[PDB]
Amino acid sequence: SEEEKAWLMASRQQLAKETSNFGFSLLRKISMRHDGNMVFSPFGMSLAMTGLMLGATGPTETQIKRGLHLQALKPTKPGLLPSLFKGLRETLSRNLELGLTQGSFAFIHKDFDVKETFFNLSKRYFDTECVPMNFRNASQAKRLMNHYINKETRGKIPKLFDEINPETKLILVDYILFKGKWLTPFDPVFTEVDTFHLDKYKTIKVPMMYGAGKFASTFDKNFRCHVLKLPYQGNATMLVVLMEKMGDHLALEDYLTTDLVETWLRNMKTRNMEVFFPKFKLDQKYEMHELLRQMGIRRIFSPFADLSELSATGRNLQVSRVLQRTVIEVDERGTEAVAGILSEITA
Amino acid sequence: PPVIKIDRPFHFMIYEETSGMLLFLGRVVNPTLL
Ligand SMILES: [Ca+2]
Ligand code: NA
Ligand code: NA
Repeated sequence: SEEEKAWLMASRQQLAKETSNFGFSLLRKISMRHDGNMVFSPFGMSLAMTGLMLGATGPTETQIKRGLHLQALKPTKPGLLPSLFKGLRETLSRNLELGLTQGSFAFIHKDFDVKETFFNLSKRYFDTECVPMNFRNASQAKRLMNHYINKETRGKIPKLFDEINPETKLILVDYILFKGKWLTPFDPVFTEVDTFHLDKYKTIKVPMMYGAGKFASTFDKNFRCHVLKLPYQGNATMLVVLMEKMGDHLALEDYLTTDLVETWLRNMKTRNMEVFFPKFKLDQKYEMHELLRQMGIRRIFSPFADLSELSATGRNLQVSRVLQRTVIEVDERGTEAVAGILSEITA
Repeated sequence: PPVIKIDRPFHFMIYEETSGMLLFLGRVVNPTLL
């Protein structure tokens, strides 16, 4: 029993490490087509793809696991991966100071017969709530789904859905909601508009927060970047990476790995210092269909997709669309961030 | 007292420290828009 716990712990460490690397690979892909602000949830994406794997089988499923950097996760047991997210969800749900909740919906077309084993496993691992839905009534379907997601994101993602493919048989939606409070809040009195350099030539004036206190930081001589920890309550933290130099310099995304991140954490020093950190609000959405194919996840989006763990009869289903939308607000009290990820399954 | 001045584009990661799970990952090149 003690050995099962140690082993499940090693497996969870591996899942986390690989999900971080998946995240960095995906950021890199997103940054090929987007030159501005970016934000998304690596955790949410892996959780969403793992949800889909319950419906998939054979090479369709295995290619998803490779794409998630989860090839040869230390065990080869049935349900191992979703059981890891379940175990991870139950522990993260217990730390009340963390402020992290998650959940899952399955919106199912009213005439589409689904395998009960699918419902059983989804409920077991992701506590998925099943909501029958008429997808041939576009505006009704849009409103109902949006209400559900609006409620569970506490209004931070009011309209995840716009267009409704009338051939949709199932939409899986995962959400993650994080409300973190800073361990050392910024006092709003000291927040003033200051200069932020957009590039070597242009500046703009932005609300800039002041923090004073013990903070962990380090300077990476090689990238010429400062790396700073901004901890929250309940053992979460934001890592901020700031390049000193703007110009022809290195795309950090090309070198971001867990090895590098661990090098920075290994070399952190704590000291009294002042931090000036801007307020910000992002709201980014990405169709992931094509990026994921760029990471080798392909069969699930093709007419070869095997999603016969899903249909009571007949798999001629595929995933037409995977969309994530993420909002984040940073201010003197903390950070609130919400991610909603949808996968649409069509005949 | 040392200063870190985040007055230019940056990356950010939000991690849960026990699991090491990366919850949110991004880049801010301009903090006045979405
Ligand atoms: Ca059962
Ligand atoms: Na393959
Ligand atoms: Na960059």
